[PDB]
Amino acid sequence: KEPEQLRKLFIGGLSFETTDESLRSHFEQWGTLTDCVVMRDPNTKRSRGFGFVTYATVEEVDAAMNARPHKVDGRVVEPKRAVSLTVKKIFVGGIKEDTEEHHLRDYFEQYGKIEVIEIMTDRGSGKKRGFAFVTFDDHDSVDKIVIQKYHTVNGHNCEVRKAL
Ligand SMILES: CN(C)C(=O)CNc1ccccc1
Repeated sequence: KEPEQLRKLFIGGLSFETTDESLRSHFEQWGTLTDCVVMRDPNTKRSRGFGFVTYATVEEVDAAMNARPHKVDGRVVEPKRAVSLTVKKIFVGGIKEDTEEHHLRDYFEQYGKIEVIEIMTDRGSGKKRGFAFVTFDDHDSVDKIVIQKYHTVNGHNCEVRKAL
């Protein structure tokens, strides 16, 4: 089984009327839920407006994220993968001088919709510096990318991190 932390979705912005049961009935549409909790005050039992769900597999997390926007009990909520900042841009290092835009696009477009690819060049000489930035239309692409142990693009093992 994949590590549980990689199977969780933190759901912010809940309606205070959402319950463990209604959150579960909603998110079970995209996979088997091994856990589903609405966070509540320990004294009043009033909802804290957020909670979490745990799927059986990472593929199911992907399916839930691909089904956004989620309207749960009448309110659009904000699911995010667990920490294991929320940004839309990555740094890609170690691509050397022969990696081109299409190598980066063909690979990273499978994580999400790309808005910008910036291959970095030397301000003085114009030579490629061996790193790039990729901006996506949404943060979940970045979140999937940075939890991978490895990234291989154009035969190179790359270092990938969130950018600003
Ligand atoms: C045969 N296997 C293991 C797969 O197809 C998994 N694929 C997968 C896709 C997205 C997220 C996590 C996993």
